Amino acid sequence: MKGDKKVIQHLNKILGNELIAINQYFLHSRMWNDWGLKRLGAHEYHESIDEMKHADKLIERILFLEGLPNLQDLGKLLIGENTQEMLQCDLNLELKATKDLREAIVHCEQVHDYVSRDLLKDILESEEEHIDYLETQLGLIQKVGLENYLQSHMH
Amino acid sequence: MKGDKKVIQHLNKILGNELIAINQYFLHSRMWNDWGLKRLGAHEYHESIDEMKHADKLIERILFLEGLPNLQDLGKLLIGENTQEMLQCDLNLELKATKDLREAIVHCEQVHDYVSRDLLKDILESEEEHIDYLETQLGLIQKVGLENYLQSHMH
Amino acid sequence: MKGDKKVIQHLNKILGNELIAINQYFLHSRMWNDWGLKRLGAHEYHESIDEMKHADKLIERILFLEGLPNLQDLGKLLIGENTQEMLQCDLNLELKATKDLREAIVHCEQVHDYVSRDLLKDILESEEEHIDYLETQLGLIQKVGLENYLQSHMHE
Amino acid sequence: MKGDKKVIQHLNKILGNELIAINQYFLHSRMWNDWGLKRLGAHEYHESIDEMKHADKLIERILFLEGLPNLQDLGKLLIGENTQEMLQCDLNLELKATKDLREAIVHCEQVHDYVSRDLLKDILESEEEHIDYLETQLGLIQKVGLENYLQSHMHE
Amino acid sequence: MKGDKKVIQHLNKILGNELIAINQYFLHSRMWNDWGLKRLGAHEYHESIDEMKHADKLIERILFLEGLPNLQDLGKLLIGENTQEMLQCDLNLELKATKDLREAIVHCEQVHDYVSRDLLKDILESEEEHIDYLETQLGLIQKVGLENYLQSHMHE
Amino acid sequence: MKGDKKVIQHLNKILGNELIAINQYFLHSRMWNDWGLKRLGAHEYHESIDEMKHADKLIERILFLEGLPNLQDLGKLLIGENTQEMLQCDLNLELKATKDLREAIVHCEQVHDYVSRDLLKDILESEEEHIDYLETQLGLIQKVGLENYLQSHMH
Amino acid sequence: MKGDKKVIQHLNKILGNELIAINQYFLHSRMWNDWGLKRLGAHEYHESIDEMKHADKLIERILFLEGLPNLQDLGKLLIGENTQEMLQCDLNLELKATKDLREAIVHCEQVHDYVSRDLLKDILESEEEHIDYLETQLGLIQKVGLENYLQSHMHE
Ligand code: HEM
Ligand code: HEM
Ligand code: HEM
Ligand SMILES: COc1cc(O)ccc1CCCNc1cccc2c1C(=O)NC2=O
Ligand SMILES: COc1cc(O)ccc1CCCNc1cccc2c1C(=O)NC2=O
Ligand SMILES: COc1cc(O)ccc1CCCNc1cccc2c1C(=O)NC2=O
Ligand SMILES: COc1cc(O)ccc1CCCNc1cccc2c1C(=O)NC2=O
Ligand SMILES: COc1cc(O)ccc1CCCNc1cccc2c1C(=O)NC2=O
Ligand SMILES: COc1cc(O)ccc1CCCNc1cccc2c1C(=O)NC2=O
Ligand SMILES: COc1cc(O)ccc1CCCNc1cccc2c1C(=O)NC2=O
Ligand SMILES: [Fe+2]
Ligand SMILES: [Fe+2]
Repeated sequence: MKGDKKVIQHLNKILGNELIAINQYFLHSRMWNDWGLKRLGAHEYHESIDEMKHADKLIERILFLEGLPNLQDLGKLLIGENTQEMLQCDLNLELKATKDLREAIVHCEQVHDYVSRDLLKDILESEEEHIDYLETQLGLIQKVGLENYLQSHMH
Repeated sequence: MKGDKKVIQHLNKILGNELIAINQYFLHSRMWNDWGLKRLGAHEYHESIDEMKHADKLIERILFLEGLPNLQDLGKLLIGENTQEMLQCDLNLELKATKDLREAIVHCEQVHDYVSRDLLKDILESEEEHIDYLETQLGLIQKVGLENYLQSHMH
Repeated sequence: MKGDKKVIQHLNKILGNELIAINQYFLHSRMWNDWGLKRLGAHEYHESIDEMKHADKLIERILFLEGLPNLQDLGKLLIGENTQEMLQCDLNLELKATKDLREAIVHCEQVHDYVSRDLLKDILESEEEHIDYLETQLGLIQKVGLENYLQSHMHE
Repeated sequence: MKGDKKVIQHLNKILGNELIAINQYFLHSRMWNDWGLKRLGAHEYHESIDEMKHADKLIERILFLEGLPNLQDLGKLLIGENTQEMLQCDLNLELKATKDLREAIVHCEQVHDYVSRDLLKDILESEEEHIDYLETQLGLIQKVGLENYLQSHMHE
Repeated sequence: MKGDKKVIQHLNKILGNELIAINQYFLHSRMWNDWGLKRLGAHEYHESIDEMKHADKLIERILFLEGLPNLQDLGKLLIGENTQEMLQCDLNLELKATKDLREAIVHCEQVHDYVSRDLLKDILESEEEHIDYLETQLGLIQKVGLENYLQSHMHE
Repeated sequence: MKGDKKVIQHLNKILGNELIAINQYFLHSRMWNDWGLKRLGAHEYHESIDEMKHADKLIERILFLEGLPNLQDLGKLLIGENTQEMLQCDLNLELKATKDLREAIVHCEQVHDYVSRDLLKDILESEEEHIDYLETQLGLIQKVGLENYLQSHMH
Repeated sequence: MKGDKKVIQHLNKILGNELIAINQYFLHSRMWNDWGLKRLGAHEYHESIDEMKHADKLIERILFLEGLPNLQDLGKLLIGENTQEMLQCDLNLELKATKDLREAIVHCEQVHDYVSRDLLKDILESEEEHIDYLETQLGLIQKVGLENYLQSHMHE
């Protein structure tokens, strides 16, 4: 079914953001595991899987709309050097992603691509859940102190 | 995550309506139970619980958006003194609630808070199902007569 | 069964305290959840549910006694801005509640409404258990430190 | 254990009321069953059984206190001639019974027989629940009409 | 169905005997339990329950025959002051009861109320089984001695 | 929670009575078992356990009320030299215990410590049941004779 | 079986130590529970129970040996005012207890009461396990710090 060219460009932009996130979150996960912070590692792993599932849905939608899904271009990964930076890097990436999601929804609404809008809204709900997790972790580091926060994520 | 100030004000207005509904429905339920109309009492209790769940979701959303959920200001309860009046009081409250939900959704759309809009759309679906229930009960009173209607809600 | 007018007034005062506590505890619960302190959030949630069940019993008793349960007036919520203050706000509310419960029981006894007395005694038992909980949490914060206390309430 | 003479006298007065209630409710039950109002007949049978259980407990307490339980004297049954009157008869009996229970509890408290008071308070709670049932049934007769009310109690 | 007036009068006389027995056996039961003779107390409780079941059936039959079941008049209880006397009291009551049952059956047969006769015969069989139990217990007291007999009824 | 000083003194006096009863019942139990009267031994053992459970509740209440539970002072044990005396010693102890319970309940009521009253009433109900048991055993000894009574408590 | 008089005196001395320990550990348990240190409270409760079981075996042995078990004399409880002091009070008691156990075993061996020796040796094994627990707890406070040690004992 022939989709709106600009819808497909927006979907490819969102996909590009998900592809960055997949890799950034997977590397952060394996860094935490290597450091022995296995609870952070497992949770970041699951965040990476979630972004993989969103990427799948975006790829499927673009193909249905007779576009070419862009898996070739990979933007800049934001990799932290300690737990605090890694969480902040994830959050900065998520805030860019939700800005881009909002602009894409605006355009889907204007051209009546209501199914693409519904998909983007579901993804946005997932990303806002991830923002909530990240903001809460950074707040916990303040409330319990960094040593305790790391301790609580060892096992 | 920093929410739109007026979105938060709208969410607090909806929360205010839910808080009224919780108490109005809880009292109507216990009145109906006291009167021996336990099928009305039990159905109205479930309506109160549903409003409790909507309030919970609004409180959670407001806190995520870095606002203050107002659980202090309670508006006017519409308490009836007989079965038909209590149903009409619930209906009047629900029609006010859905008007407010539509205005809040408009503003959520205008500032691109699509997750808040989706939460409110879900609440609106629940309130319209309650409106359907209430209009149907009021119609049943007309069709089967008040005495039969009450008889059918004793057990 | 028409009850004593002042008994019903006492029951509505107790109910009014329970209504404040429902909302105060529910907001504190959701604040703690928002902050990542989910074990505190869950325990405070269950305190709010407990007060909802007390409010229900009071409403039922007032209706049986042919009075009007007051769900319209809501007194001042005591909302804290950090964990220690939130617990202390809950404790201050509970100490007001148990004083009111004692005065109500005295009056029930005087007018021989022994069933209302028994209901209030059961509610008083629950509120003293909550006071025990709150005083103990406040003591634990002093013994293990706030950072450790909060750490121990991160995961449910 | 040697109980207070006036406590035992109060306990025997409460027992006397329960013995009336047992017989009154059992006959009402079987009248309703004979008339085809089997839901009323079954509910009233369970009220009779409950009064039998209360009488058992009173008998047991009187004997522990070294009194003689009075099962010989039977006061006046209040038997109605139609469903409304039968429910009202039960209610009139319960209102007398709860008055007597309150006076007995007063005296138990004065002479420090706290266990007898506790037993009487538990009975008082059951009797107030019965009064609630009866008042509600009589209100329903007015709200749904006598014909509908009886229709709703034909089948169990 | 309109029953024979004198049949109903006989049925009310049998019902009166059962109402005595219910109360007599229930009190004896609770006396034995208070004294620590719990096997006697339990057996006598089950005798009381059986008389309650017979009274139910008589009440139901009287109402079917369009009579008024008499639950207001209660004859003289025979309460013993020790185990032997209590058993003898039950026996004296049962021998009066079976005499009355026979006279009632005679009249049912004369006026062709065969269903009432059948109900009374079933009750008569239960009462003769009770007489057998009682006579046997009294014989055992003589054969094993009072002290042994009571010893054998301490534990259930 | 700061308790009434005289309530706490009453609670410590009741606790004192329970501590005597724990030890008196436990010794009587083990004496009966040593004599081969194991049904008496077992029943008296369960009486001792019950008093232990009451003592626990009293200790917990005293600490909640910010008092010091007195586990140091132990009053006079009433130990019998035969079964009849042992039962009578238990009964003498229980009759003192229930008198003290009533005086403590009076004071709880006067100072509106309704929860302490409720605890004491529950303990009083248990002690009255123990009195019933003991009075009944002593009556059975007279009805069946000592040799049969003891025989019935061998196995 | 007529036991050695001095064995019985030693058994009564060990019993006296156990009676102190029962009460001291029970009170420490309930203090920790009140303070919200429930893992410590539960563990100390089980220590108190273990001492109850030892006391029972000693009482039973003394009676078999035809002695009088002394449950009247209760020595000085060592009650701490904070966690470190309570642990050290428990340890001081246990060290006195095991010294007395060794002296009692020596005497049992000398008079050939090998079964009493075996009983005391089993108790000594239990008390040495308690000493290991206590010394380890005090060492952990030094290694992880008091605040962390207490944190780790908040939740069962
Ligand atoms: C801020 C206002 C309130 C909120 C946010 C709230 C929230 C809730 C929630 C989330 C539940 C659990 C529902 C479920 O998933 O099963 C609940 C249950 C309940 N609520 Fe409320 N509630 C509020 C006020 C009240 C009031 C005023 C009453 C009664 C006067 C009440 C009575 C109850 C009862 C009886 C239950 C069922 C508890 C049980 O037995 O499990 N609630 N409430
Ligand atoms: C002193 C008077 C009475 C006493 C103490 C008494 C006591 C009791 C008790 C304790 C029960 C058992 C209830 C339970 O735990 O489930 C019972 C059952 C019953 N009683 Fe009575 N009752 C009395 C009078 C009567 C009378 C006058 C009748 C009939 C007219 C009656 C009919 C019954 C019946 C039908 C049952 C149910 C038996 C079953 O389990 O099927 N009772 N009674
Ligand atoms: C002579 C002194 C005591 C002796 C010989 C003794 C003996 C015993 C024994 C044998 C048990 C059962 C243990 C098992 O489960 O196998 C027990 C349980 C118990 N004891 Fe003691 N005890 C004594 C004093 C105390 C005291 C002073 C208290 C409280 C202050 C106490 C509180 C308890 C409790 C709470 C239980 C558990 C009961 C249950 O719920 O099963 N004991 N005791
Ligand atoms: C998937 O598109 C199709 C749909 C069709 O119906 C028929 C053919 C095609 C493939 C056309 C060549 N595609 C390339 C080539 C290089 C890199 C990329 C892609 C791409 O599609 N995404 C990349 O990253
Ligand atoms: C959710 O509040 C917070 C979030 C935070 O992250 C930090 C602090 C606060 C507390 C600030 C005082 N809040 C009050 C005070 C009084 C009444 C109400 C409230 C409210 O929020 N709703 C009411 O009904
Ligand atoms: C005796 O009735 C009245 C006397 C008056 O002077 C004025 C109005 C009424 C009936 C008003 C119906 N009941 C209401 C109404 C609103 C709120 C509540 C209730 C209630 O019962 N609990 C509430 O919170
Ligand atoms: C509880 O009776 C006892 C307890 C004892 O420990 C020793 C003896 C007795 C029986 C004394 C004669 N009792 C009668 C006699 C006739 C009617 C009644 C009663 C009665 O007790 N209630 C009645 O309705
Ligand atoms: C079976 O009664 C009825 C059947 C009907 O179909 C209609 C009406 C009646 C009630 C007439 C008044 N009955 C009383 C009154 C007082 C005492 C007794 C009774 C009684 O019946 N037995 C008593 O001990
Ligand atoms: C529960 O006591 C406390 C509560 C606190 O919050 C803080 C400290 C304490 C310990 C104070 C010393 N207590 C002793 C000393 C010796 C004997 C006894 C006791 C006792 O309490 N009962 C006895 O039998
Ligand atoms: C176990 O005693 C016996 C064994 C028998 O075979 C025969 C009689 C007796 C009782 C002799 C008086 N006993 C008392 C008296 C007071 C305190 C204590 C005791 C005691 O034994 N331990 C105490 O703490
Ligand atoms: Fe109808
Ligand atoms: Fe830590």
